[PDB]
Amino acid sequence: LRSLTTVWAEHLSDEVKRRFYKNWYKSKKKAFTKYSAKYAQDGAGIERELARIKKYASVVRVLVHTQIRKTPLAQKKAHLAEIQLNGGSISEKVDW
Amino acid sequence: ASLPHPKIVKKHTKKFKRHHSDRYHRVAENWRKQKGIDSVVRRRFRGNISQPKIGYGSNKKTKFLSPSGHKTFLVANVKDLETLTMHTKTYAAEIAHNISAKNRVVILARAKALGIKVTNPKGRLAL
Amino acid sequence: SHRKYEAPRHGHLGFLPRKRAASIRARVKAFPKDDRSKPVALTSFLGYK
Amino acid sequence: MAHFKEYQVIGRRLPTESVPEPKLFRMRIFASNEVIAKSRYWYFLQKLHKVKKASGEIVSINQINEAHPTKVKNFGVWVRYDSRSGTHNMYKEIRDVSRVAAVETLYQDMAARHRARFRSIHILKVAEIEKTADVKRQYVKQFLTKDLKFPLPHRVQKSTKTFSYKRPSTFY
Amino acid sequence: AESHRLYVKGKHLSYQRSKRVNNPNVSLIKIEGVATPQDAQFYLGKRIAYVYRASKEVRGSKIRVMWGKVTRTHGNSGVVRATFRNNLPAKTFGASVRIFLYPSNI
Amino acid sequence: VEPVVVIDGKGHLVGRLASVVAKQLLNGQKIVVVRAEELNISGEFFRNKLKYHDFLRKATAFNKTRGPFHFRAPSRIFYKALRGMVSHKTARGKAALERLKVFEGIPPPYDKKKRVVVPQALRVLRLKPGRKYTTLGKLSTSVGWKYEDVVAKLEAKRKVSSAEYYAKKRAFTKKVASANATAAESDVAKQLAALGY
RNA sequence: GAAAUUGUUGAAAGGGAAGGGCAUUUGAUCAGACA
RNA sequence: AGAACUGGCGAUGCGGGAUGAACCGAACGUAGAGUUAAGGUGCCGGAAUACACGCUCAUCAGACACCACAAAAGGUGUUAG
RNA sequence: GCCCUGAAAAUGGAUGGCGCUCAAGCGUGUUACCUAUACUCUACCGUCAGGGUUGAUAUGAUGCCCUGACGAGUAGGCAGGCGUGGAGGUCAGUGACGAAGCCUAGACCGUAAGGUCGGGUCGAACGGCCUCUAGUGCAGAUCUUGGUGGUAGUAGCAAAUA
RNA sequence: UUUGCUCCACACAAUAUAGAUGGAUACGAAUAAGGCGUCCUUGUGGCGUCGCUGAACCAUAGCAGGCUAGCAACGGUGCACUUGGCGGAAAGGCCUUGGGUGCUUGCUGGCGAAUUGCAAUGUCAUUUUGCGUGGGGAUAAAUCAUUUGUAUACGACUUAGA
Ligand SMILES: [Mg+2]
Ligand SMILES: [Mg+2]
Ligand SMILES: [Mg+2]
Ligand SMILES: [Mg+2]
Ligand SMILES: [Mg+2]
Ligand SMILES: [Mg+2]
Ligand SMILES: [Mg+2]
Ligand SMILES: [Mg+2]
Ligand SMILES: [Mg+2]
Ligand SMILES: [Mg+2]
Ligand SMILES: [Mg+2]
Ligand SMILES: [Mg+2]
Ligand SMILES: [Mg+2]
Ligand SMILES: [Mg+2]
Ligand SMILES: [Mg+2]
Ligand SMILES: [Mg+2]
Ligand SMILES: [Mg+2]
Ligand SMILES: [Mg+2]
Ligand SMILES: [Mg+2]
Ligand SMILES: [Mg+2]
Ligand SMILES: [Mg+2]
Ligand SMILES: [Mg+2]
Ligand SMILES: [Mg+2]
Ligand SMILES: [Mg+2]
Ligand SMILES: [Mg+2]
Ligand SMILES: [Mg+2]
Ligand SMILES: [Mg+2]
Ligand SMILES: [Mg+2]
Ligand SMILES: [Mg+2]
Ligand SMILES: [Mg+2]
Ligand SMILES: [Mg+2]
Ligand SMILES: [Mg+2]
Ligand SMILES: [Mg+2]
Ligand SMILES: [Mg+2]
Ligand SMILES: [Mg+2]
Ligand SMILES: [Mg+2]
Ligand SMILES: [Mg+2]
Ligand SMILES: [Mg+2]
Ligand SMILES: [Mg+2]
Ligand SMILES: [Mg+2]
Ligand SMILES: [Mg+2]
Ligand SMILES: [Mg+2]
Ligand SMILES: [Mg+2]
Ligand SMILES: [Mg+2]
Ligand SMILES: [Mg+2]
Ligand SMILES: [Mg+2]
Ligand SMILES: [Mg+2]
Ligand SMILES: [Mg+2]
Ligand SMILES: [Mg+2]
Ligand SMILES: [Mg+2]
Ligand SMILES: [Mg+2]
Ligand SMILES: [Mg+2]
Ligand SMILES: [Mg+2]
Repeated sequence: LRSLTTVWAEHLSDEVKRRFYKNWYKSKKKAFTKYSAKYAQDGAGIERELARIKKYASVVRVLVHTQIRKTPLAQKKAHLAEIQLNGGSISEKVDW
Repeated sequence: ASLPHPKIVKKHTKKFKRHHSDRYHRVAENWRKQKGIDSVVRRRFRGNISQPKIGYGSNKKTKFLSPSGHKTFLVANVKDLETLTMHTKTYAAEIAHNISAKNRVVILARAKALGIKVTNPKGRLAL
Repeated sequence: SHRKYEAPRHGHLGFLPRKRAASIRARVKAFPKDDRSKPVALTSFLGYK
Repeated sequence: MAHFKEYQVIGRRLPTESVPEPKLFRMRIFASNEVIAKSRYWYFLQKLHKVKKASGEIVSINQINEAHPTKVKNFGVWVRYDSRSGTHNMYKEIRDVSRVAAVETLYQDMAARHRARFRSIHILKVAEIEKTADVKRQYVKQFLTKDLKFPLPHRVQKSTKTFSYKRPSTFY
Repeated sequence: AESHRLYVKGKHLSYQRSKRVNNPNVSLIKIEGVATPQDAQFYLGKRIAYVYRASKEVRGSKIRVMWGKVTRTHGNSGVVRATFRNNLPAKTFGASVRIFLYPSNI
Repeated sequence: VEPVVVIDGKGHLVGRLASVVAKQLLNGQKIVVVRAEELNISGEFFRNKLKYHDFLRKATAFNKTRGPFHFRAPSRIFYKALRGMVSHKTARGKAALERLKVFEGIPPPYDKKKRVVVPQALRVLRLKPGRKYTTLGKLSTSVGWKYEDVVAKLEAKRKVSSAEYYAKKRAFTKKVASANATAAESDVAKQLAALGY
């Protein structure tokens, strides 16, 4: 099994955003800021990616993360992780 | 400039170093024969160093010649140098190592007059 | 020469190496077999003990 | 033991005062050179007569050529052979074009079927089976049936270079 | 045109050897398209260049050549033996090598 | 001969395919081997299954890591056969091996390149008809290999595209022949006949 | 003011020792003969 | 473990028998060219995936002297008598 | 005859390995081909042998010249040589304008023991040749004395209340 | 940290090479059977034909291929552009549109080549890198220390800090 593309949401919580870092405070927090631009242009690129997942792809997983701030814990940095998605049909999956 | 001679053929130019002279500092490189009983070298097992033996000895003809065709003759002074006067095509003078700088220039100078070759004419050369 | 008495070995060799894990988040090595006749939903979830 | 020739060999016991002109005996011998032939001759003679080579002489050695070397023939063959636990008489039939070819395959067949090497065999008779229906071993009658024909299925042609760009075919 | 080759392609196979001892003075060449000792009797004598490259320029070029010649045929399938001016380096087993058409006999 | 020789595994006898591939490397010839799952071994499936388990039990008693490694994939059963025919612990040996590549299936580049065969290792030329033999793909899938089905799938898909390629090509050479004909019996053509063309 | 043994500098090699033999590539280095 | 005759090893490398004191070939000055021995020529590995006729299919086949083992007894496997 | 049953042992494993099945297996035949320090021919070394040659006015008569055969080697014998302290003779030998010693993947002679040079360092003595003489040549002896390592910045420096 | 990075273009320098020297030239399947062409009732169909090796096919003439003219064709091909489409197994490549432009040995002309001295690879490939210039583009983070304890012998792990 080999990963083909990942498509990402446009806005990303600081909670996830800060999992992509080790020295969050000091940083310019530029994570995903060029990506976020890809939506602007009508949508073009994110489509063809979704679109290409649809065409190939034997399985689909979702990228989800915890709202660790809704939790009494100290660590502000959330947990992100792939969950396979089982409901019917490749295309129906990626739409979801 | 020496008597013509047949192509000088050296037969085994590689030095015969002592066995294990490469293995412990205590063992000098100078040839020395294995006498031990089990020894691979003394036994000539394919793979080990050769030992000197009479087959290697040089052509009676070209033996003792250095590349230029001249047997070399060690020289201390002019008198010595002059023993080579009727033999310039056969011997070359090597100036002895302990001959002084100003004495070398006399010798060198006379060898020139006599047409006698000198193998080490730049020793002590006050340049 | 031969044990003398017999006992089971100690502990299970299908859990080696008894090494520290590469991450605090243990990995889902396997997902449920997929039946594409059902509606779409996750097959796992995250939380804190 | 090789590629054979067949030899008439003639020998006799050495002459003597009281017995000049001794009897004279002949063997047809199948060997590859005349030197083996003569030796073979003395081998069997001493299996038969009071003689050794030491006290007897070769009188004549002549190669016999096949009479009709391009006529097919059904040979009957008789042999004595030694096994690992016994000795044995035997009859095979060979179909070829000369006695000399026949004896070559016999020796082969014996080595192949019975592991008998040359030292261990004694050809007794080799003779032409004049009229069929006295041919007896089936693996030969097989080839006497009228208007005979057969295919050679699964043709393997031998490639002359390591790679090929087709994919072969065994048609034929 | 596009082909300028005046030699036959060839291959540095092994040194002459036993099972367990090689002799660097004789190399064994496989000559492209020669399959039998008879076939190879043709190249006996032809000269061989092993052409290689270096970093120090010299007599003008950065290309040097080891020269040799074919000397006998070797075995049953057109392999050939050859000697060189200096024995070939043995990193060369499997390297290409050029066989010429001179000295000519046609 | 060519800079690269692509061999179609299918229908070949492992150890004969290995034996010739080894030599070619050693002589400087680059080789890639394809469809290694359609490789053959003499002996019925069970025999080579038993042989494989034999191999399967050799391992370093103190540490099964250091011990003999058992690759289950068809390309790699193959490579093993090969490697043993090459002095792989010498630099010259490593060199020859790097000229090799083995593949289950026929992946890009090579699927549009041509592949050849090796008649002296072609089962249907070698095995006495009657003898039983084994297909690598089936052998491997019974000792652990995981990807027979997915290769089969990709192949059947590849096999469709190439059937078109072909059909097109056959269509075009039909024309080509029809040209090379609307031009037979011409002067130049008769001339070339004379010279063997 | 040797050697064992050490520091620095320069150069080189190193997939479970190193060292050695025949041979050649490559790098460095150098004798001789020519006139 | 102890004798007989010879030949060897010990005191001896070289080629072969993967390996090995004694087997096979052959005994050694330094080297060029040729030819061979014993033993080999699918690939490792120099050398025919050579020719030819049979035989053998083994759910622990077999594969070369010394040599690194197998026996009585059995088979309606198959071959030739 | 081949094959199969008869046929049970301890780390995982050996027709040398891969692998081979109208063989790359078993029996037998026929060619070709690979390659030993062996055989043939040639050069060169050395050993032994047989000849030739005192004739000066030039140089080795233990010489020079022709020729033929042979060459393994422990213990062991003998021979020709290499090297060191010191002694007689000699070269009217080298040397403070640098002896001796020491360093040097620089040069050259010898099959070798070794010999010679260059360059650096050094500071007072030293060598070639014919002879004489011995406290005369080291890798070992759990060798003698002295010096030096890896081990290793390691074991450790924790009893007696602070 | 004294003007740094990246893609494109040529430029200079180095550096190297397991080994260019016309072209890796694409069904599948079967082998006691097939490929191709053709017809048809489209089928396990009729008829024809081929194999017996790639000994092929394609390319191939021109200063290592110079400078030039014309004709017959309207064909081939190289290059950069542009149209539509395909390929996710490692797609990273394939096909198609249209104008441009070079070459054409399809045929027919003009000019050139010597002295590289009778051979000497006689140098025409492609790898990695370094440094200037200037045509696009981009504007971070990790670590130490501090800190948490879901972690810990030390490192490591896991939190937190404009
Ligand atoms: Mg992508
Ligand atoms: Mg000693
Ligand atoms: Mg011992
Ligand atoms: Mg002994
Ligand atoms: Mg028990
Ligand atoms: Mg880790
Ligand atoms: Mg007759
Ligand atoms: Mg001092
Ligand atoms: Mg060397
Ligand atoms: Mg003894
Ligand atoms: Mg012996
Ligand atoms: Mg040996
Ligand atoms: Mg053995
Ligand atoms: Mg091997
Ligand atoms: Mg070979
Ligand atoms: Mg042959
Ligand atoms: Mg026996
Ligand atoms: Mg029995
Ligand atoms: Mg039976
Ligand atoms: Mg066995
Ligand atoms: Mg074998
Ligand atoms: Mg046989
Ligand atoms: Mg010799
Ligand atoms: Mg001789
Ligand atoms: Mg002797
Ligand atoms: Mg003395
Ligand atoms: Mg003395
Ligand atoms: Mg004294
Ligand atoms: Mg000198
Ligand atoms: Mg000085
Ligand atoms: Mg001094
Ligand atoms: Mg003083
Ligand atoms: Mg004396
Ligand atoms: Mg003493
Ligand atoms: Mg000693
Ligand atoms: Mg000592
Ligand atoms: Mg000692
Ligand atoms: Mg001693
Ligand atoms: Mg001591
Ligand atoms: Mg001490
Ligand atoms: Mg300290
Ligand atoms: Mg401590
Ligand atoms: Mg305490
Ligand atoms: Mg303590
Ligand atoms: Mg390389
Ligand atoms: Mg047909
Ligand atoms: Mg059709
Ligand atoms: Mg039909
Ligand atoms: Mg074709
Ligand atoms: Mg042109
Ligand atoms: Mg690839
Ligand atoms: Mg013209
Ligand atoms: Mg810039």
